[PDB]
Amino acid sequence: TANVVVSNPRPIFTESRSFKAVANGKIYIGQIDTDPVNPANQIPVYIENEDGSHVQITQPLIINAAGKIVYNGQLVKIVTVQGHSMAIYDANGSQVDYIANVLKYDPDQYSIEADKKFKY
Amino acid sequence: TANVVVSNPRPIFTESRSFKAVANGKIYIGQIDTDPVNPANQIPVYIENEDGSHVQITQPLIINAAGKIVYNGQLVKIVTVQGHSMAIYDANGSQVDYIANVLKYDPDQYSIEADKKFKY
Amino acid sequence: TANVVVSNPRPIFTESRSFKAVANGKIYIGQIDTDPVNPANQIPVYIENEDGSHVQITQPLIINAAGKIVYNGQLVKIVTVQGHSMAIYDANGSQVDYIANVLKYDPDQYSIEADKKFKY
Amino acid sequence: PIQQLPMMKGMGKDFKNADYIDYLPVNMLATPKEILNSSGYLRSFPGITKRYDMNGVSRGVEYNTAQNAVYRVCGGKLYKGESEVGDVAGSGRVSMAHGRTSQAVGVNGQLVEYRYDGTVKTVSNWPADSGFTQYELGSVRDITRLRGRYAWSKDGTDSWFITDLEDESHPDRYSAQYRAESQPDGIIGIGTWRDFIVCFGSSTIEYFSLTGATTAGAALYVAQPSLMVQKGIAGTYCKTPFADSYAFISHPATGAPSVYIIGSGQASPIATASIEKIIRSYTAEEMATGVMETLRFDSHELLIIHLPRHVLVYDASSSQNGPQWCVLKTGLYDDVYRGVDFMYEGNQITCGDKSEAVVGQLQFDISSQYDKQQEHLLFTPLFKADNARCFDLEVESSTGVAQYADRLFLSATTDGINYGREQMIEQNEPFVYDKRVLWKRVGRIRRLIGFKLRVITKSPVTLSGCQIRLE
Amino acid sequence: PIQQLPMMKGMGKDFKNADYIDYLPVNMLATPKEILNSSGYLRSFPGITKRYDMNGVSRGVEYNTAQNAVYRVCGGKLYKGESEVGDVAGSGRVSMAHGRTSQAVGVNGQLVEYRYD
Amino acid sequence: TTDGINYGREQMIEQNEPFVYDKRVLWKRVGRIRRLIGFKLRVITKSPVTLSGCQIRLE
Amino acid sequence: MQIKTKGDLVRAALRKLGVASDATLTDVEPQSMQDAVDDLEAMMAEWYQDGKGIITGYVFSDDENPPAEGDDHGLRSSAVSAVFHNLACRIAPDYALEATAKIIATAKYGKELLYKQTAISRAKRAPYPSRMPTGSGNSFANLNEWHYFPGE
Amino acid sequence: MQIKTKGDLVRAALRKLGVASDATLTDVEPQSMQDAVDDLEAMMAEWYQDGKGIITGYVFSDDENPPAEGDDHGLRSSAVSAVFHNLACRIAPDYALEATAKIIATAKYGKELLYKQTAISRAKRAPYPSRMPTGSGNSFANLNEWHYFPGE
Amino acid sequence: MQIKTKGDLVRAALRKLGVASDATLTDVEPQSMQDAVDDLEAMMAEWYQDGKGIITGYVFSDDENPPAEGDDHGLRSSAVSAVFHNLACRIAPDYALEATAKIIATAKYGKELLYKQTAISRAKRAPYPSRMPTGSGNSFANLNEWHYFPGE
Repeated sequence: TANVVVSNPRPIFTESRSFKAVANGKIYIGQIDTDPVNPANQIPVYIENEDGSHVQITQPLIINAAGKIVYNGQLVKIVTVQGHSMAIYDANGSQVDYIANVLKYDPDQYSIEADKKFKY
Repeated sequence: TANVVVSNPRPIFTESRSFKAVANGKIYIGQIDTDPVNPANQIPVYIENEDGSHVQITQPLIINAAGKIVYNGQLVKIVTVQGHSMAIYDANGSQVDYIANVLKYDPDQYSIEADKKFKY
Repeated sequence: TANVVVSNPRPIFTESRSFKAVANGKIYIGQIDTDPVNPANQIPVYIENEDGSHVQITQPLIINAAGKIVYNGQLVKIVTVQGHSMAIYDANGSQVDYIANVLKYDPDQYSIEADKKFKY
Repeated sequence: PIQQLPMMKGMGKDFKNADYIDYLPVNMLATPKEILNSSGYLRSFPGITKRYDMNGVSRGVEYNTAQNAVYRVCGGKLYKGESEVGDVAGSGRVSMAHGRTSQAVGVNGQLVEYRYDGTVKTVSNWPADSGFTQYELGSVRDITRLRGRYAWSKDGTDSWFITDLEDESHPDRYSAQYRAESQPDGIIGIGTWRDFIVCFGSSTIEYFSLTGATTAGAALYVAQPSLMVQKGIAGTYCKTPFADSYAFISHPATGAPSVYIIGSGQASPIATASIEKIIRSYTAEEMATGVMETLRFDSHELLIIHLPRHVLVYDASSSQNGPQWCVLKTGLYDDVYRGVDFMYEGNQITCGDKSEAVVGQLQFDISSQYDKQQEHLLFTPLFKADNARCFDLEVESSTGVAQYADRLFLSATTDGINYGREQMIEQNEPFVYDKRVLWKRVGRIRRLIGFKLRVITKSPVTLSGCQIRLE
Repeated sequence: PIQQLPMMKGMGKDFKNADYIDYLPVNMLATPKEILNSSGYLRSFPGITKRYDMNGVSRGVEYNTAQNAVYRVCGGKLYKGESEVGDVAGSGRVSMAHGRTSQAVGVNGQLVEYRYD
Repeated sequence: TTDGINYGREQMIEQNEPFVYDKRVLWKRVGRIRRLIGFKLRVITKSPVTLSGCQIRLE
Repeated sequence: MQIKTKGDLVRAALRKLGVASDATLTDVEPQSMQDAVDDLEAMMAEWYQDGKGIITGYVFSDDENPPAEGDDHGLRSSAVSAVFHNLACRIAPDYALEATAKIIATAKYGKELLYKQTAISRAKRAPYPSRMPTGSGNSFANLNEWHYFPGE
Repeated sequence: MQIKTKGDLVRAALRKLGVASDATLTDVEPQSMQDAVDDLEAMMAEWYQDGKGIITGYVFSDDENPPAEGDDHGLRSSAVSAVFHNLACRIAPDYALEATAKIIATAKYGKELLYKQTAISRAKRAPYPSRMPTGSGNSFANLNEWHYFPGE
Repeated sequence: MQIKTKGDLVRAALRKLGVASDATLTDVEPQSMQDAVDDLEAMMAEWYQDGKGIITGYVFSDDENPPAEGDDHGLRSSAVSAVFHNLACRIAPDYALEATAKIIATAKYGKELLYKQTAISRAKRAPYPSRMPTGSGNSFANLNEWHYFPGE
């Protein structure tokens, strides 16, 4: 029986009106239905490395020229602790987007989740 | 323990034969393993506003120049029930895609049966 | 009155550093934490049809101009019984992307372990 | 050409039944004053900052003029100002009254009087040893004080009893019981208007005045039927003294409920159709549990109504174009306002709470509720401007006092239900007093348009003079 | 030139006596309210959905403020809310009243009081 | 109607639509008014009808 | 150039009109954008009269590939301004609009500047008539017996 | 092209007039569609004066084929803009409207550009008259006894 | 010069237009900055017709650089006023404005002065024709001579 399906995990970020990637833009994410640019509204963000070490980073997430988030020039996977409100700014500074409620769940590392939620 | 992945909201629908958005495209959302073009096989589709209220909209959702769903030229956040079928049609009636069950595309197919059969 | 944001489940593979599809690209799927380009390290892949019928396909997966996987000139979904490692190469043979572990665990062996410890 | 858009009161469509409803400002009060090309502005409701910690959530408040202090019932304890001076049973809202000798609380069907000398008494029948009458005292529903007498209402039996002049812990010696009797039932509430005991049933309000009778057994109150109001109240706390008479929420016994004010023998509705729909959204329960109250500051004469899922504030001083209602809420997701039981003492307005055992003091410099930022909304009525191509959305916002350069989410709707993208514009900044809050390029109106203009701040929001350039 | 036509009340002629009459709206209620260039709209009268099953065509209704309920005289029975409480003779519209101890119905030239006990 | 008694040809225009909140109920070409004119505007439906702002371009 | 697709051209035209841009709170529904792209295709086809009109390098979209928007227009860097100014002028009547005087002047200037180089190329002189003698001072032609110009 | 039928032409014309377009949130009444198609047929038959007028490749709908709407117009890609601009001008009076200045200018420009290539083709020069000699320079003709031009 | 970037040019244009200046109390919106930078690039490419237009020294960006604003324009000191005045004139209609008469006049004068030196340079006289003698008064000076000018 099929168990996993091949898919591209790397998210992509494009402009709201045109099919162009947001180049060198910035992402802020904070409390839901708020202004994520405010450090009083921001929430922590963790890079989930190849093993899942969850190293914490600073807030403004930089978007590559390819529409993907990077840290130190390498593609990274970013996770957060709960649903949030997100604001994407362009390279110039124009507000590309603002979403008041975002929530998609991490699909990997199920072993730990099942280990915790099941009874031995 | 960050279990929420920071990803792209407002999904992007792209041409199947070329790397271009489905401008003025149609999305039909219906019951599982049935064609959603027929109005008899469709299911309610809501839009979540800032205040959290879900307002039901007409079934064929419009895809704008960026490949993202729009309501009146404005980017919206669309929601529906967990299991549904998608049929994405082009402007001239061409069939861009047909996904019979959207749940059968999550990378972790094992977790479904695991969480369904193992006791908590 | 809804719980899941409407999204596009079909994967699309864009390039790592610039915004364009991996036209005429290659996907290789192999054993976890190894280089899948080696046929010794290679594992099998199945085209999961719309009704769920599985057929075996040869490993090097061709990615068309739209960034999508096709076998008989049609969009397909690829599944594997175990966890895997995914390497994506462009049309010039450069390594666009590499993931050593795509769900951070192997559902095949973890299925046997779970059946042997977790209560029924 | 320039067009001025009113913001005090917007319009919209309700998608439950596709009706035309009103959009009321959230956490905003309309202050009518000619500033500049405006004739009125809108200001955030004063914020709540912690003053005291108490035993529980508030259950009743009064201003004991005999002890010139605010008496409050938080949790199971009783407070004269700050210090605890008694204990109260039960957990629901309690009635309060006071006199020269004691402070009386109606709780658990009892009239419990905490005397200022430290003795806790309870209203009960005279001992059978007396040559005095025995009355059939039931459960106490509401109490009031008048002319050195506590008047309390029996539970659901039309009857009300007044205490004895020189022994306040017992009913009157010879004539303590009275009835409405121009009615089949109802003693839902009791109050005192000027010198009249006012008995609010369901579908009637009765007035009684002192007879002056001196002989034994003669009645000490006579109904004045010339002032009867043919409308009732929904619950026991669905009435408060507003202007010179009471304001109440009518009972289902006389049609669909709405907010009325006693005139002179008649009631004049105060609620608009939208407030009427909001009230109609509740059953007879969750409507009998509503709590009305009043507040007054800076000429603002507010009547506040708390329901399980709403807080509606009616500003009587700024109702020159019709009733002016606003919605008060806590948080970003229409959670019910937490402040309750406002009373002005000294030079500060102090308020209780609904969810924590705290008492706050209504600071005017801030707008945050217990250091929590609040969401402020201001909707503009829909209008038909086919092919208008609007530009230069300007608002004159009073800036300067802030902790951060807080922004404002501006958005527009085309059908009155769903709103478009939200653009953040700096509406304020610390220690700058000239800002020009403005968005240059608004879109093109196809058929209709409306604006949202939401603000989330820890600082006051003062907005006026909303204008657009419609070309 | 754009001209607004009032809709709250039409006009016409009666083809029997050729007299001018007002055409009244059917199943529509006019709500005065400034929406947009209108100063009033018109809404359909709310619809009727089945709630209960009485015994016959309704012969009276009243709101008892003592029992805090609605008493319907439908068919030959008498209902407090939904449940039958008594029996009523006759087949026409009846008078209703209520007091401290009884709900009284005037029917067939008789004043018949149904007490709550 | 041109006399207020007998009404003329009836035209069917969509006045509502499920989950469509922008409709523009509008008839483009009315005729020429000879002496008088009145309109009927009849709806048979199972859903609420809200109508306001009847306007017309008279030239 | 940031304007690289037919839809980018249309978006620039609409922004010049003031109907819709990235800053506006209301946007045109994608059927309007598709109509504008059809207008642009019709205008460009009318300009380029099957090879005998204005040469721009514009690539006409093919019906097989479905979305015209998203196709690169192929124009040079110097024709984009002219093309989208003319497009704003042409699709102004849809929105009950009239392009402003500056937009009309820029449209005229851009169209003329577009045809300038092709006009310079097409300004050519016809060969000598068939009845024109070659001349006895040409030596080579006299010796080759080519005394008259061929012509045509 | 995306304008391939008489219905496409009519919808484009009505959108230009602002009668039936999504930017106006209206849609085409079928009666208006029929009337506009009839106007287009009459106008096209008037332009193409049975071969002696403007040639565009327009395919007139024969009587038998019941719905004239839905058929391909047959025009080339360079005539569509002119055709629907002039159709908008023609059918504006039905609504007591008046096509705006830009629409009228584009109609004129399109009609002129439509006739340009036919005018170039029809600018032919008449043959020599029957009384013109061929001259003695035409040695082949004067040797084959062709002394005068035929004419006609 | 205190104006050494495309952003500085755009800011000067907006300040002239009265849209975003400290003379008023408005601030520059990033959407306005981006749109005006795109307009400046398009206008400069239109002017500089791939070398056969107005030569100014303007440096055209590339897709590799993400923010177009922030780069030096490269213009000489005497071109900045003309550039930003014409930019203000071009981007005025986006806000339903019309640049005032002073701005229009200054833009005309600046463009003229921009092309003055190029005009003086290009006003060149073509060499002698191919069929022109060089004179008998030349050969004695240059014993080799040629009798006729080469041409071209």
